[PDB]
Amino acid sequence: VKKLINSQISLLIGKGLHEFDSLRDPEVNDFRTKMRQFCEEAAAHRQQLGWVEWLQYSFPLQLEPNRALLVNVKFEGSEESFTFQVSTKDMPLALMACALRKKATVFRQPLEQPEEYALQVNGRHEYLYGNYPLCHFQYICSCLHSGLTPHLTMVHSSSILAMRDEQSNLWSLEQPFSIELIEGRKVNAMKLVVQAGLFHGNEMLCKTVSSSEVNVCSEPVWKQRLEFDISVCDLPRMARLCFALYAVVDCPIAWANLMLFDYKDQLKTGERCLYMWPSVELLNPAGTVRGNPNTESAAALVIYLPEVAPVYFPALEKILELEEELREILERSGELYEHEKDLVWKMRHEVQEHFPEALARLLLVTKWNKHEDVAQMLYLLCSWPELPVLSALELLDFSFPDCYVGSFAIKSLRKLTDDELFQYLLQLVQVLKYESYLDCELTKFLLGRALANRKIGHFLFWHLRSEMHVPSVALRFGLIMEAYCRGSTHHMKVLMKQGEALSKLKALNDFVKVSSQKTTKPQTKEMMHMCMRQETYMEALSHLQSPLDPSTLLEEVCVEQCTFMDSKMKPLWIMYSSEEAGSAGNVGIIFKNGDDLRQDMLTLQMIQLMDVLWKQEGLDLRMTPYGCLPTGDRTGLIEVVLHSDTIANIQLNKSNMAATAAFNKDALLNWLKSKNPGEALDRAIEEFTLSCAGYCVATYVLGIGDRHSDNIMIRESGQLFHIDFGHFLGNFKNRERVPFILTYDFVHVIQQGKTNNSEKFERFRGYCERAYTILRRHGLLFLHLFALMRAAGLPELSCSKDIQYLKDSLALGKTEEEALKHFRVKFNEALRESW
Ligand SMILES: Cc1ccccc1-n1c(Cn2nc(-c3cc(O)cc(F)c3)c3c(N)ncnc32)nc2cccc(C)c2c1=O
Repeated sequence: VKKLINSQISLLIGKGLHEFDSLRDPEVNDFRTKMRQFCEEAAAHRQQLGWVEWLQYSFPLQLEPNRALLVNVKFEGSEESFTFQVSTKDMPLALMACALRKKATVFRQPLEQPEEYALQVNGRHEYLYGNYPLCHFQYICSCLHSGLTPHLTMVHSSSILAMRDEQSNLWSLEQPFSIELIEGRKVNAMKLVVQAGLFHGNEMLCKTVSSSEVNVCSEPVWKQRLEFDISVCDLPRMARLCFALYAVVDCPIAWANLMLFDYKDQLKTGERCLYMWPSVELLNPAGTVRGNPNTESAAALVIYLPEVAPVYFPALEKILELEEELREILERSGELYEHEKDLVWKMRHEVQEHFPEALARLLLVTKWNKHEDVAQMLYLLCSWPELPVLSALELLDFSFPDCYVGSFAIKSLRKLTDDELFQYLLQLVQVLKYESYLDCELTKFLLGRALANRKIGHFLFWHLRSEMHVPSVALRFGLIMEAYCRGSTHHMKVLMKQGEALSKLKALNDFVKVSSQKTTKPQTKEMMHMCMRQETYMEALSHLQSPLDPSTLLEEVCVEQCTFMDSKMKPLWIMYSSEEAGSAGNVGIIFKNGDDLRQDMLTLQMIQLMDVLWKQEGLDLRMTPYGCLPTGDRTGLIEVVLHSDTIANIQLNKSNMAATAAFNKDALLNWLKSKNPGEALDRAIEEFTLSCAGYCVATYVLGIGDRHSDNIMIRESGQLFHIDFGHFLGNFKNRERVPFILTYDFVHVIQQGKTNNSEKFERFRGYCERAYTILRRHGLLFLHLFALMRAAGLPELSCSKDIQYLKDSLALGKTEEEALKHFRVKFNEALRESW
């Protein structure tokens, strides 16, 4: 069985486990056994969970960030159902009580405590339970706003337990730090030079030192000493030595980093061969500290670390052993002059005692190239009060490379709710890329959270799996996924089923791409359907959890409704239906291969976050933050928003249609009227107005560009939403400041088809202003999350200029009054542009 599980982990993660063995690497070996133990202990805990706790693990609640309500309720093993009038303020227990009383009357009564049950949403992996009014559950809210009757199933605790059960598994060294540069074996045109620097995060620990110049041969020889302007004793624990090999008459060729201490805190010595990474400001301190795995091809640098005595970084116990104030004035950009730094440092105890949230500022002023100073910082850090989540998120930035700081940040982040963790998971995964060692507090934190919440576990898996084609992270991410699989054998098989479906979709899309070059769309479509109706495809593509949202069940693939877009990357449109789910089982996924989906997903997650922040302040802008999930090399899934069309399509203004128009400016309003006749129209126009305000503000703040009428859609409900986000932060395809945008046809709908309607139009302006002012108040959250996202290496999120864009859009250097005046100037400028 162990062999079997080993082969399925290998297949699931995209890497053979024998490849870990072949490295014969103690660090890999230690990571694997330790994390295996950790994860297996998590599994043992899970299998003995109480039944309600099991539900919290496998089906965590979906909550929103008096009134009449009809609900249909049936019991697990029956077609017989009951429709009940309850209240939106009623709790699940009261509803379950009604169900059990009816069951007792219809089926003659003994009878049975509602406390023995939970309510499943029919045909979904989603459950309603807990002391929450029905209107606090997203599902109930969904139905209320869309009009539908909630359909729920009474599921007994013994049924839940069966699910659980079926799913079981030294200061002494004063001399200058020096190295010997020996030789290389590379390819260029000039002479060669090696630049080397010592870094602690972004900060240089002393000036960089450079090689002598040597002719551009294939196997250069230097045999030279590089001495650095720092004492061996002052090397901080997380010191990085960074190399750049380049040609000079400058032509960059390669780079390589390593830690000066190994994973066991031993100071490194003596000889190393550094397999370099090809060069895409020469030195790359944020780059990985592990060598390039393509040793057959990679340029290589051979160096010598001198045996300076075995020496280890001192233990914490040893480390610990070792007037009326402008303080407050400067202490709220955050960049300071040298004298200001001295004051903060001098006043470090006062920072700790009275301004614990200014830790980052203090950290940025400590001299990391002086061991006494670091000791003095660590001493205060070991007694530092826990910080808020927001503050901890900042402390994960590559600017804070020290391991004790890293560990402090994680400690402060443990109070993250699962909902918050889910909101920030993308960024936390990216931060793994900054880690210096395999076994680290971030990795253990994420694994523990993932093992305790199957939804976290699902998205953690896919975030790691989607990057296995990236050599720099393949090893780390492969190891994390293996350990995770050790912690849930059952979830591994659920994930394999998703991977099988994705393998078939890739093969299907490759066929579609070939066929559509040779024949008409109707013909390729019929060929697609014949391919899908093969038993191997019908089986692989049916009965899985959606990778986009594991609570959505993709049951029967609906072949006749599947198609493809006959342009660009030819993405597939795949429809599903589910008898048990009814209408809500009719769902679609888009499979696209050829584009990197990371930027689309990041934009959508930021829009989701805006929607949550707005809703927390009682503002619902009726947004459509649909799912988007990278799954592989320029491959992933996008959630289909049904009953929606593009503005472009509507504006075609085809004849013989319900929307056909005397003036093109009436096409959209006509379309809305056709979908929302009579009294329904007023609601739809309001839905349009709200969502238009949300998207106007979202795209302005994020600097979203390349917006045509084919990348804005509208739902039949009236909700406008943007799709397919290729460009943001003013980087348009170079760097411009994107203005606020008001489109005339949209203003026309908001004004209910009237030329002048200041009453409706100024309401819309008020929504935009409210939305903008709310985001400003959380400005730091967006700044911190985008800073962490720099780890992803998106070309439109690369540097400080990109993050400056958000500082300017949110006008965070301004007062709230000043920011609004400025926003109004932009809104007004945007208004006159409107024809
Ligand atoms: C549904 C529709 C109406 C008008 C014009 C285009 C489309 N449409 C669209 C428009 N579109 N694009 C997206 C979309 C969004 C993304 O962020 C990324 C992406 F690649 C696609 C989308 C979505 N999520 N939900 C609903 N419609 C969406 N996408 C398709 C993708 C694959 C295959 C097909 C046949 C389509 C497709 O027909």
